[PDB]
Amino acid sequence: EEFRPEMLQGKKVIVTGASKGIGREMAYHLSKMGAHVVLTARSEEGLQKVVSRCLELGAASAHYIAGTMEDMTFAEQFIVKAGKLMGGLDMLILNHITQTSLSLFHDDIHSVRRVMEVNFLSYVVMSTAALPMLKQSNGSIAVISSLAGKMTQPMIAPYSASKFALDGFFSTIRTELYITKVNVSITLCVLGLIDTETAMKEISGIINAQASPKEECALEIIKGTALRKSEVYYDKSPLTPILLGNPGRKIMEFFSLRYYNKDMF
Amino acid sequence: EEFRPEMLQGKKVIVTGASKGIGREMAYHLSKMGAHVVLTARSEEGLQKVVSRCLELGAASAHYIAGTMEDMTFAEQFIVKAGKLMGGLDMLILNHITQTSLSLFHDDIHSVRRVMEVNFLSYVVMSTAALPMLKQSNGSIAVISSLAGKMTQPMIAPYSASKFALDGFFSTIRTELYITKVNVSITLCVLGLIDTETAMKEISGIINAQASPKEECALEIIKGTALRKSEVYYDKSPLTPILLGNPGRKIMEFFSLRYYNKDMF
Ligand SMILES: NC(=O)c1ccc[n+]([C@@H]2O[C@H](COP(=O)([O-])OP(=O)(O)OC[C@H]3O[C@@H](n4cnc5c(N)ncnc54)[C@H](OP(=O)(O)O)[C@@H]3O)[C@@H](O)[C@H]2O)c1
Ligand SMILES: NC(=O)c1ccc[n+]([C@@H]2O[C@H](COP(=O)([O-])OP(=O)(O)OC[C@H]3O[C@@H](n4cnc5c(N)ncnc54)[C@H](OP(=O)(O)O)[C@@H]3O)[C@@H](O)[C@H]2O)c1
Ligand SMILES: CC(C)(O)c1cccn2c(C3(c4ccc(Cl)cc4)CC3)nnc12
Ligand SMILES: CC(C)(O)c1cccn2c(C3(c4ccc(Cl)cc4)CC3)nnc12
Ligand SMILES: CC(C)(O)c1cccn2c(C3(c4ccc(Cl)cc4)CC3)nnc12
Ligand SMILES: CC(C)(O)c1cccn2c(C3(c4ccc(Cl)cc4)CC3)nnc12
Repeated sequence: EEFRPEMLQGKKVIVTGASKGIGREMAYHLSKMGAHVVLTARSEEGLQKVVSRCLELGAASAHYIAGTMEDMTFAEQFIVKAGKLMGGLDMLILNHITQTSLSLFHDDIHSVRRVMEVNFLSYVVMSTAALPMLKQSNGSIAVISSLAGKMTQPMIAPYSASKFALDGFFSTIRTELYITKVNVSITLCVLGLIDTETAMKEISGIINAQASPKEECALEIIKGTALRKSEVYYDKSPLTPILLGNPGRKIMEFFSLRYYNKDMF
Repeated sequence: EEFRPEMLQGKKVIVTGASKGIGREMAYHLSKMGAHVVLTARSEEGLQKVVSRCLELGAASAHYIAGTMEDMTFAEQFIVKAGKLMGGLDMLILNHITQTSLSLFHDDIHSVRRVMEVNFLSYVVMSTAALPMLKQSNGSIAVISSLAGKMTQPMIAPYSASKFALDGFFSTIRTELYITKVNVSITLCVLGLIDTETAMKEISGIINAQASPKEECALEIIKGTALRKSEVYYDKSPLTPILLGNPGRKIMEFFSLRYYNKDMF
């Protein structure tokens, strides 16, 4: 099956971490496709600015609810509100991350808790809150991850821990939805280094690799999620999906189901 | 190189979750090898019983400090105390897990938080607290994981999330120790189904797979950690380490270091 921008015309989409970077670009692409969009981040001003441009780009409707994903009550309330604002949900885009700087791990335990809370726990809170709505529309979740969520690199231990945690959790949920015959798709988006100002600022003088453009990245996520793919790899090397693909895991995953009591689902 | 039980004679070892299952078996094996051992779990009574048998089995010294790994201050204090009790640390065995039952994920954010806190955060708290001592003895950490920490299955989403998180974190730490020329080894132990009373009581009527013996399991962990292996796979099928090994990840991990400023380490 091939992608059509028509697939997102009139769809009700949530985009977290939408005030800058990849999130803002997804907001923009979704608007040009004519979707109903509800955006979130902490910066009320930044969200206001992107909602304006969204309406201008051709968004069916554009809403925002500012807040921190450090608060689990906020994370779940946000979904309920957004769902009411659009009268449903077709696609949930879990994209925000808490701030992290490249550092050889030393003793920041409070940073590690904040990373797990924002980058991991909030995503499970929101997916659980959005699932009844998504079950109705036969919807989709896009879980934004990284190469650091499939492999390891120095100076990003807490971050890598959170992206790995998302893979572990959402891959279990995906399998669970499939075996219970629930038509809700889960797309884990494995991203390489991207053009975002925050990313580029963070790596400066530490990492030398070339970054991919944020606009193309945002579109590849949307396309992949719309096409209901389990995984999307977006990175400069075409070797990355073959190297990180892990068909061995896929074989083990399929074969292991033979030991489960089918009555459980 | 090949393993000798002499390698653990007089070594100062910490074993978490040592009142039953694999932890108690590791305690026993370590005692028979003549090591100094400090054990922890919540049950003060259970720890007392295993310390008695440890002394009887031939332990150089055997101590215990009861408590919950839900408390991060306890987790950190425990390491400090245990290190003082033995006058050093040669091997840290992170094994405890919070209680989890096989269930298709519904909700229970509070359970997910507890799982991440106990199964993941406490391990990072303890490894950070033990690292100065381990740096001195050119020591080792054994991080106990599962097949569910390398691949996915139904009904164990929070648990799988925590084991995946450990891989993400500790693989970063391992690489960091190597590049900073610090001779501390990290052994991730990927375990299949083990015949613990707790494991067999959870999979009953749900899962039909054969379990491996806990005594052999405990010894394979100790052997692997002593031999300073990055990963130990212990499971009934000899296919498991080939299927879950992911050499592609290993290739990308090595090659990607070419982009880091070597001056950072
Ligand atoms: N850029 C890359 O090179 C790269 C590489 C691989 C993967 N990724 C993944 O791509 C996604 C987007 O990354 P990006 O580089 O575009 O990020 P970015 O420019 O820093 O944007 C992060 C977004 O999250 C929001 N946010 C930050 N803290 C928050 C909090 N406490 N609660 C709620 N929202 C919060 C930010 O807005 P506020 O500050 O206003 O709240 C912002 O809109 C992430 O999931 C990241 O893991 C990025
Ligand atoms: N058994 C298997 O089939 C299997 C398979 C794959 C991997 N594994 C891994 O193997 C390791 C050992 O598992 P097991 O089956 O031997 O477990 P087990 O029999 O349930 O023992 C868990 C241990 O952790 C302690 N513990 C529980 N809650 C705790 C808490 N809040 N704070 C501190 N300690 C706590 C328990 O004692 P208290 O209750 O007295 O605190 C007990 O000593 C785990 O890391 C597990 O992930 C096991
Ligand atoms: C995933 C990949 C390609 O391996 C990767 C490597 C290095 C940096 N990456 C980042 C940023 C980041 C992450 C974590 C922290 Cl602590 C700081 C900044 C720059 C945004 N996102 N992905 C990557
Ligand atoms: C790792 C492996 C082989 O895929 C696996 C499959 C199934 C059960 N496993 C378990 C137990 C467990 C785990 C999580 C919860 Cl919620 C409950 C009970 C039985 C102990 N440990 N590992 C496994
Ligand atoms: C059912 C359970 C416990 O969740 C499970 C998970 C993962 C592996 N399991 C296996 C083995 C296996 C299966 C298929 C292949 Cl191709 C290879 C090896 C190790 C024997 N048996 N049961 C399981
Ligand atoms: C340095 C950084 C950002 O952490 C990083 C992490 C992971 C992959 N990276 C790559 C690519 C690559 C490298 C080696 C091979 Cl064999 C294949 C593909 C994708 C181009 N370039 N930089 C990185």
